[PDB]
Amino acid sequence: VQLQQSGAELMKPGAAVKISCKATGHTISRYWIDWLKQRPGHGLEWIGEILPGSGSTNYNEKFKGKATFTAEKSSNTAYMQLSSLTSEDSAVYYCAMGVRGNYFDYWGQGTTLTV
Amino acid sequence: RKLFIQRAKKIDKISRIGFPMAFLIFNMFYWIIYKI
Amino acid sequence: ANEKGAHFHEITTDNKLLRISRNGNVLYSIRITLTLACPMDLKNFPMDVQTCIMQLESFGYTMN
Ligand SMILES: CCCCCCCCCCCC
Ligand SMILES: CCCCCCCCC
Ligand SMILES: CCCCCCCC
Ligand SMILES: CCCCCCCC
Ligand SMILES: CCCCCCC
Repeated sequence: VQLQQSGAELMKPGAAVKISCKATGHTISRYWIDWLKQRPGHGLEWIGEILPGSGSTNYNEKFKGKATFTAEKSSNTAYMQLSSLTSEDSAVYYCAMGVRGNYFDYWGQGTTLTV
Repeated sequence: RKLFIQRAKKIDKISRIGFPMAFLIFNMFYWIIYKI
Repeated sequence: ANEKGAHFHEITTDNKLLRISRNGNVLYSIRITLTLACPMDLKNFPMDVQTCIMQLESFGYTMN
């Protein structure tokens, strides 16, 4: 199983970027896709989770409204669209995945967000 | 005429020798494929 | 997960087995007749090779 993201994104403050997690190896509507934020200085941080087939999501209380999860079965990819981009959103956004538990054993390469 | 009838003989003499061959060459080609 | 019909056996007694070791290790053997469903691929029918599966899945408990 593998998770291919998109390249880095340089977005202006106040805009909104949409990050993609291309699942090459399994149907995207099969497992829960997770999203994590790693800003330097701090540690990692769990954004939320989405099941790309049932449209179900679970956002962290700190990221409610900030991030919005979608999916597209035609391409096997789960999107995370960050709105109201600020300089605080300068971090790396991974799309992990836990198959046999709430741990994260399948990761993406990471997508840097420069704002 | 009667010479024209000879084509009516070879029209069956060719089948009598070639038609069962066309089923034998198929029979070799059928099992080689679906045995894989 | 693909049982498609199942029933315990209850002939002269419920066909259940229980064996509790001294440290708590429980054993549990029950006799079950299943009618599991396996989707068959008949692309080469008389000479096909099937693969029928059974899935022992939990229902009301998550993986924690
Ligand atoms: C002159 C006509 C010759 C007839 C040839 C018949 C060959 C048939 C072989 C293919 C059968 C499917
Ligand atoms: C005159 C002999 C005819 C043989 C035809 C063989 C056709 C093989 C498909
Ligand atoms: C009936 C004739 C069969 C010959 C081909 C056998 C190939 C396995
Ligand atoms: C001419 C006979 C062809 C047999 C192979 C068919 C494969 C789909
Ligand atoms: C003289 C040709 C005879 C063909 C017999 C094939 C079964």
